[PDB]
Amino acid sequence: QLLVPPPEALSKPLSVPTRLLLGPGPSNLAPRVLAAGSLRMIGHMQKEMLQIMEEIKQGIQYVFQTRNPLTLVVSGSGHCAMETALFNLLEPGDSFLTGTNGIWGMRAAEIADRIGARVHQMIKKPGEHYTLQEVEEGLAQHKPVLLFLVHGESSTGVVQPLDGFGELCHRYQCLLLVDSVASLGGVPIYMDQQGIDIMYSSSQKVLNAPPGISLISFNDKAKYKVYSRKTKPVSFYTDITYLAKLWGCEGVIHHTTPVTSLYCLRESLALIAEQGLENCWRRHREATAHLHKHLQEMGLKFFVKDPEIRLPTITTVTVPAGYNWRDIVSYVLDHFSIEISGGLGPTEERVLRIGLLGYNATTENVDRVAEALREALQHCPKN
Amino acid sequence: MGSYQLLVPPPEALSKPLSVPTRLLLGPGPSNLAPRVLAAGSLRMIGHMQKEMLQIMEEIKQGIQYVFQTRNPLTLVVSGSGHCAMETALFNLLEPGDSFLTGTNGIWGMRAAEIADRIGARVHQMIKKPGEHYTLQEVEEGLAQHKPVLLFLVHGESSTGVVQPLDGFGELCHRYQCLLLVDSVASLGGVPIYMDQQGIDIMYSSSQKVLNAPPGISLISFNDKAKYKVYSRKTKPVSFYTDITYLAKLWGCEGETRVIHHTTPVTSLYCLRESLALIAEQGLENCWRRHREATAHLHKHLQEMGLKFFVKDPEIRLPTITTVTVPAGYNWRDIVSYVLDHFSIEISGGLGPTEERVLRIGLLGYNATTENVDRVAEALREALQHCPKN
Ligand SMILES: [Cl-]
Ligand SMILES: [Cl-]
Ligand SMILES: [Mg+2]
Repeated sequence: QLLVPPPEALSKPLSVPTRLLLGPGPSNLAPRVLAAGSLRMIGHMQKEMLQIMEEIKQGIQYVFQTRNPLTLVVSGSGHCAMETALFNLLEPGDSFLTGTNGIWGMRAAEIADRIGARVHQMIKKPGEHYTLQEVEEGLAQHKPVLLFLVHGESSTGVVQPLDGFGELCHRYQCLLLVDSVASLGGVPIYMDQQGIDIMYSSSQKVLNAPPGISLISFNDKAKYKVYSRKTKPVSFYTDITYLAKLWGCEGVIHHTTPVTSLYCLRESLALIAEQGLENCWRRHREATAHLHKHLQEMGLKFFVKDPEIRLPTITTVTVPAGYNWRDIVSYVLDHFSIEISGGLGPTEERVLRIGLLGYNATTENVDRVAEALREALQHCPKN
Repeated sequence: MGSYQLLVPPPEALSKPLSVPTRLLLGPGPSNLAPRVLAAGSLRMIGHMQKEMLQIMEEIKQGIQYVFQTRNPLTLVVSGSGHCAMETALFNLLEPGDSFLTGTNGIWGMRAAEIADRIGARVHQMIKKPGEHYTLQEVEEGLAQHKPVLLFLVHGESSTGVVQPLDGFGELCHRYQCLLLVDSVASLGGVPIYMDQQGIDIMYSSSQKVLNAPPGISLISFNDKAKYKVYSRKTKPVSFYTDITYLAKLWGCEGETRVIHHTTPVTSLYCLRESLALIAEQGLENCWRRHREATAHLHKHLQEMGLKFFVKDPEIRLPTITTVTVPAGYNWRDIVSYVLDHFSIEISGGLGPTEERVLRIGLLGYNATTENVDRVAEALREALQHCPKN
């Protein structure tokens, strides 16, 4: 007799319902990504896997708008690639500065504290962005080696302007690391042209691939910082000197990269390349304008008061006065099979979040969620 | 749409349809997938906090508890493939200055030693030649000498083709106030393991060896003694995202939930759930039997064609990954290429200390069959006939 018996719960067939995911992530998968999902396995070091890896690197270079050879995939979902960036870039005692205008800057600060950096934060209210003047004041005061700036603040629905920030940092002998998890593919970014030194994103937002892999790129200035270190990064597996070899970034090793995740990412990148970035950005702007018109018509208010900093991909809507937000979210799910979310970090209990991400950024999906919200407002209990 | 012109053009290579050839994967991993797991790869997405996902997470925990044979409530999934979960184990278990003991008999012990050095541990290694295992006497002498807080022991040494006996090691460690961490990445599902009954305090494995489950997630479990070491830390572990004191709350491992962001690789979980369902349906005993039978059959073929085992003692030969000494006069790359080119079968060379010294043949779950053994045996006999020899 075995200690632990076969779980009865596993004897039932796996079933996943069909829903429209209009929250902050994960997004619905595009047909090409769906098709990729049941492809057979091949060996990690085989000719065809090496070709798929090179095509993925080219695709990431295209979406990021970078020529950086140190551009690759790391395991992990959401914003966890910040750990890969920080573990490599920061040594104990290094001065680090964050744009803490939501949960992401705060999280970067927490990680940097854990590895022994001297952590400094420019704290702003949720719903605000950073000006060049504010960042220059932070650089002057703290003299950081690295600035962390969030492009798409998915906890607050904020899009951060990127022009001029990289060169401002360079004037202070500081590198610029950008988080574009919630913005990449939906908002204009030109990594090399904007002087961004390190950037990461995820597969599950605009890219419409399954969660679990992240995209990261380091320029040679950033690689120079890593090679100047007194000590090896705390993580062997996310050490850029190991990852670079694995991904053939220096003219290759043994490793277990996630094969099926690579097939899906390859297809997601192919779809963006075929549409072209300009069309992808226009499509998100167009979907968001239509959503913002419906929200205004329903009398719902925006959490972000300045229209110019509203993130096209994820909109923060102030919870309507008198309602329980959980009833609105549950009503939309039960009656329309649409997933929307509440808040995150500083916006917990304060907002609804609606995401219009890649394949889902259509005026048709906007009409579906607008209808669902209208019905929720007339039927959910009010005070 | 923005303030600059696009200067990196779309890659033309991405416009070609994505296809992959049909091959039999008999290397050290990944293995070919069972039809249910393949099918689970194309399932639709759902939200991370939704009722259906929470239920899948619950069934996965139960499934891991079953394959590990543990009642530990702190049993969950972490991101990362291969043996990466050793980082999650070591970042949580070791503080700067902690004495750490490793069974360095292949690449995995060397890897644990490196990671432990990176985090400021006082690292002590019991170095043995590739192809050997640790005796209870050897481990006791290491424990006595170094007084480690943690011993790292590799169950399935996939770089050398060695299976480590586990009976008595946990109990021995506890007499020296030491925790036992076991790596079962290459052995789980194919070799008998009884986590609680063998006194294993921490164990990890991954989903792409015997489990046949993409995309490459890790399974990990900590008992109460291991939890106590983690909560007694004077400093936070280096990773927030793999901090077990936060991940335990997320996964509902203590009754007191706090939805700290962390992660959920959804398609990953679907495939893992199905793989765990297949193993539970078949039963662990039958799974272990299938591996022994397939390996026995492979070993009989190898003996008959004159190939020599890298592991001298037959009882220490890992059923799931067999190491074969490269035969004298041949270029091992020619053998591996011949098997691929003429039979569409993937086998491998060595790893770490067995690089250039061995061939590796894996029989991992779904692929651990008689027909597959017969196929690789024919491919190997023909490679020995037709590859150039000195
Ligand atoms: Cl979907
Ligand atoms: Cl397959
Ligand atoms: Mg409309």
